[PDB]
Amino acid sequence: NLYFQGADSCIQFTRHASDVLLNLNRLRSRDILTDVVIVVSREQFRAHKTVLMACSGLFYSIFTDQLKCNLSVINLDPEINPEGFCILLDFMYTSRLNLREGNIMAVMATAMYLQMEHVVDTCRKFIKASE
Amino acid sequence: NLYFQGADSCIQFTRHASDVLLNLNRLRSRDILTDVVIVVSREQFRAHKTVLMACSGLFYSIFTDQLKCNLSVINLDPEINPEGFCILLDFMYTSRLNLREGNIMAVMATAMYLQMEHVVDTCRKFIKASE
Ligand SMILES: C[C@H]1C[C@@H](O)CN(c2ncc(Cl)c(Nc3ccc4c(c3)c3c(c(=O)n4C)OCC(F)(F)[C@H](C4CC4)N3)n2)C1
Ligand SMILES: C[C@H]1C[C@@H](O)CN(c2ncc(Cl)c(Nc3ccc4c(c3)c3c(c(=O)n4C)OCC(F)(F)[C@H](C4CC4)N3)n2)C1
Ligand SMILES: [Cl-]
Ligand SMILES: [Cl-]
Repeated sequence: NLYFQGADSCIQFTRHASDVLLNLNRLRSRDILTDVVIVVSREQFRAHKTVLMACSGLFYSIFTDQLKCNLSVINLDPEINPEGFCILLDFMYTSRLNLREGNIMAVMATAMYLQMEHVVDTCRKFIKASE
Repeated sequence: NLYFQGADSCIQFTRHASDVLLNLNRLRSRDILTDVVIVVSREQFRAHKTVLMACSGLFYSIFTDQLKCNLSVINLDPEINPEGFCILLDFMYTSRLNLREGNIMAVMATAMYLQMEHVVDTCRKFIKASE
């Protein structure tokens, strides 16, 4: 082996990062050490600010702001689709994007708003493949 | 590609977990949203509780405790070697363990205390290879 010699001196553990991400998603499911509620229209999503910042240019800008870093509730634009945000929040914590014909437009618009560039590029490529 | 078809329905992003871990280590280096000081003898190490819990059976037990989850300072056993803790803290945030002849005993004892089982097993195998 579960480890290898890295390019540098250190031994590297193959599944470390994905196992850490799995444990962070386990904490999220159990509502452990969650420190923010993201409100999208009617819905509320509990999460860890550090995970949101690590996965979004918008959350990175918000939580690096001296004033907003201390907020426990963040309201997103009411035009953001809650299902699209939920798919992207799941992706942040798992590396898996449940992209489908019925949700791809909402996922793309939400990823543009959240500043998740590679997800936007992937959504554009899948849309382009159908036209 | 930077994505593939996963075993399940979802598309999976190959470098997502290690890129998230890199961003969490960037936040740690800049002291952004760190919420705990770990004290080992004289030294102090700032970190994110969620990362410590995701990487240690001891931190998982401490921060799931209703009383200790709210502590901003955690003092480890004064017999814990600060350098060994520093190597393991770096490993938690990077997946890379800087294991060497001069630090392997301290890294192993610290990983046993912190409940990082695979790191203990790896330390034992490297020690066994020299005898
Ligand atoms: C000096 C500072 C200056 C800062 O613009 C950058 N850096 C940075 N440092 C720390 C953090 Cl927490 C951070 N967050 C951050 C910022 C922008 C991001 C993504 C993440 C982000 C993005 C994305 O498109 N953008 C634009 O894609 C969505 C994603 F989930 F796949 C990724 C995850 C895999 C890592 N995260 N970005 C370095
Ligand atoms: C129902 C709950 C019941 C709980 O014992 C388990 N689970 C669990 N859920 C959430 C978390 Cl945050 C968690 N943390 C946790 C607990 C124990 C651990 C490691 C991590 C841990 C360990 C380790 O040996 N142990 C014993 O190795 C050190 C490491 F950095 F490589 C890993 C990192 C790669 C993931 N983390 N463990 C599930
Ligand atoms: Cl708000
Ligand atoms: Cl203490």
